[PDB]
Amino acid sequence: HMTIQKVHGREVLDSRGNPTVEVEVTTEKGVFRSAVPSGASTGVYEACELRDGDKKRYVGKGCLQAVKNVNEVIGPALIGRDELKQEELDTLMLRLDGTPNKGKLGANAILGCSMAISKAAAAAKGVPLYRYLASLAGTKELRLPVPCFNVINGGKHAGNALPFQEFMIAPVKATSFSEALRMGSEVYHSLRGIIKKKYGQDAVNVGDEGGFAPPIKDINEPLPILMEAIEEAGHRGKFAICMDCAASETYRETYCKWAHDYPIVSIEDPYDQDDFAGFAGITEALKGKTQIVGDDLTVTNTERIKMAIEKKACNSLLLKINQIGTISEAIASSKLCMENGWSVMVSHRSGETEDTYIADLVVALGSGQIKTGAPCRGERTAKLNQLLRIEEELGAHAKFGFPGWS
Amino acid sequence: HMTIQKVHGREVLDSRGNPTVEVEVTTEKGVFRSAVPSGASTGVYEACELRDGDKKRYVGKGCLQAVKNVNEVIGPALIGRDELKQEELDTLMLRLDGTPNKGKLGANAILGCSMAISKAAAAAKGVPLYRYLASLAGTKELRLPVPCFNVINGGKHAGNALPFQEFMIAPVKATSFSEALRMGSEVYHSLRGIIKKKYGQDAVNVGDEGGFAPPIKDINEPLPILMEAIEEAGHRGKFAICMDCAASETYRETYCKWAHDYPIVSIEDPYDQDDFAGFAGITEALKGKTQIVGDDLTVTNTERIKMAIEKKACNSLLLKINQIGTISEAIASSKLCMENGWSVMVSHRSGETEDTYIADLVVALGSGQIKTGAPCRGERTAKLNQLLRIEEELGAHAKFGFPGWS
Ligand SMILES: [Zn+2]
Ligand SMILES: [Zn+2]
Ligand SMILES: [Zn+2]
Ligand SMILES: [Zn+2]
Repeated sequence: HMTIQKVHGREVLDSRGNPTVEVEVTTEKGVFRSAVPSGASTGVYEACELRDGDKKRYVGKGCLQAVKNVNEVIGPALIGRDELKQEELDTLMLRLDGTPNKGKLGANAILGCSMAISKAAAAAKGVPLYRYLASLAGTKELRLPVPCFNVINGGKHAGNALPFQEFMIAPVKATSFSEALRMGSEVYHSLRGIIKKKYGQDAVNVGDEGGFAPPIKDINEPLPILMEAIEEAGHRGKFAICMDCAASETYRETYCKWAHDYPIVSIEDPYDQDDFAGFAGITEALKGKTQIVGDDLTVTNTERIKMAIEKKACNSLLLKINQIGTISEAIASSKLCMENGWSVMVSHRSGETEDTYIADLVVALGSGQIKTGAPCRGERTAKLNQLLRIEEELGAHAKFGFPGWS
Repeated sequence: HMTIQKVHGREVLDSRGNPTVEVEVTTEKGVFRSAVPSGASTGVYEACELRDGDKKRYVGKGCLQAVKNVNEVIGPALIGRDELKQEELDTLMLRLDGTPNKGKLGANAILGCSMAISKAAAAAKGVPLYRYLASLAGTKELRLPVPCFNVINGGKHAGNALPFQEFMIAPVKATSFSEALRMGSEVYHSLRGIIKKKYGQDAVNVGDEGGFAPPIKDINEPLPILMEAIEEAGHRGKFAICMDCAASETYRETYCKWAHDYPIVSIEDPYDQDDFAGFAGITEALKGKTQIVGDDLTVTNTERIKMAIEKKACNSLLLKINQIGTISEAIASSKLCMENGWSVMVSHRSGETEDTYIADLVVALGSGQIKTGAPCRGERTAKLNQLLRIEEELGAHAKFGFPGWS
């Protein structure tokens, strides 16, 4: 009677206006709803995102097939099953699909089911999602993440001269999540001021993740601009910088000069996705100052991660749940990486929804790191606000931040 | 035992990164959470939005006072009360405040309580929010709204030559909300194409409501551009245009020429907020072709509306819940306007959250009109997705659209 009563999928819109999959699992504890995020990326090592390719609906981007797979294949298999058995049910769905890349059912059919199950299970246990996921991960200490706010784009993400994809600011010396979020917002607002004054009113329109694409011609206005923003808002010394080079899109000393001159604590994809040797060199070169994050390198792929660990190619995992497509697998990859000395930065996609799962997930992993947007656009602020709520439930002795950056 | 157990307020961030108020009302049916939207506007006739003015937090934009008013004054008054008695509890909160403009407690303290009460009450009655609100409004027939998608800014909203604030597209000849939303997205995506080709990659960064601010120098590229977008996406003949002149920011024949040459079905604030005589003239001139929407004119103010009705100054109400600040008052203003022949267009603010109340509210009023953003940014798409869910619950015979535009 305490088991799964109904499983239903539907198409919804993501924050770019493209369809994605949302899944509701219904038990006697209520209706538990989860939506799947989406990137513009592909991705030979990513789990399969299934699109319709009907040029008459959403120019080939419909998710009716993925939704049908939920409604007619996974759903029927889940009815009457005990939602508490996460591993068992995720493994079930892996075996239902039967392919190494989730190419049959679609990772975007399976993931919504995986997430909504875990929410129904947390409710059945009488604890919030983050607590339930922490039990699943064996996490000894919960913690609120320092948020890494996307603030200047960025290569393929802007029409400007800049070769690298993202410049983030991170309130690492904040002592609480509440404080971290207000600091991030305050610097984001002075940055907007600085950009408006230099480049004009239109220059403060925002990219997909809520950050700006100012017309920077000077490939090093951006880092000084970010320091200026941090000063003006009043938080000198309280912030670090995180970069995403997405260097594949362009394909070491330069990286040393920026880290030495600025407080850069993190650089994601500094080299091409197959330049394991170059990755390894920069990881060694900046060890203990600047962490190196695998994204296009690792693609939340189990064998790519095992590779990276073995070759010491990076020391931080970017965790995109939709890239692997089950919660049991995502947690396993987080645990594995942490066991080998790595940090984990939980991540949004460019195509996000009002869903807030990654807020509870980053807390539950206790990783101290989340990349979920600028403090702007509701598909980013939904996460940041969920983190405020989690912090409030945990009370004043709740741990904040990434120990290495504090 | 079925009554209010806990009332708690907190600051959260809106989609611009500014603080606002969220309220949770807890009953034995669960925890019911509502957040308050915010405009950049003021607003001598609007209910009072209370800000801290502490220049050290969020440059004077903190909502700690409003939150304290929830926590220490309204909350204590609501504990142990029957959440089903909407009118009684909203009137209670009006009397607690005691001022005509809600200047004591703040409309942004009262409104979150008003909304969260109604949600706790809907749960107690065992119906979704839209059904419960329809009973409160005495609405005979529910309907899904045509969504009016903000697509080109717009006066104070862009650095371009354009004097008027917003150009919207409305899928009025869609036969279902699902269809309306896909059409809106499809035209938004071809529009992005058109703008990218004419004005470049940076030109498709988005404003506060998810629409674009292309550098239009030609004060009539925009309407042709919108027709081009509608054609290319494949929906010739299926769309209307809605405009917001926000003409106060600049302070008739021209309006006739645009309506005659284009399918403009709606023009909001065509004149200055006190030019009642000019409002009346344009309402008469375009009666039965183009509705005229009061926003700065009416400001969701009870006496301003009574004025407008008496002088036939407009024939459509823009309904901003946070501008009046209770649900009983908002509904009363909707009913009054409809009784005098008016339409009601339920509206977002520029500062929105992940909250989706206005989705259920527009259905519950059965007004056939909502302005809640482009199909872009999660604080807009959260509403549009909630409307997809409502439609799914209502089934295939659910009414769609505004009868006059279908
Ligand atoms: Zn990209
Ligand atoms: Zn990346
Ligand atoms: Zn404005
Ligand atoms: Zn307006």
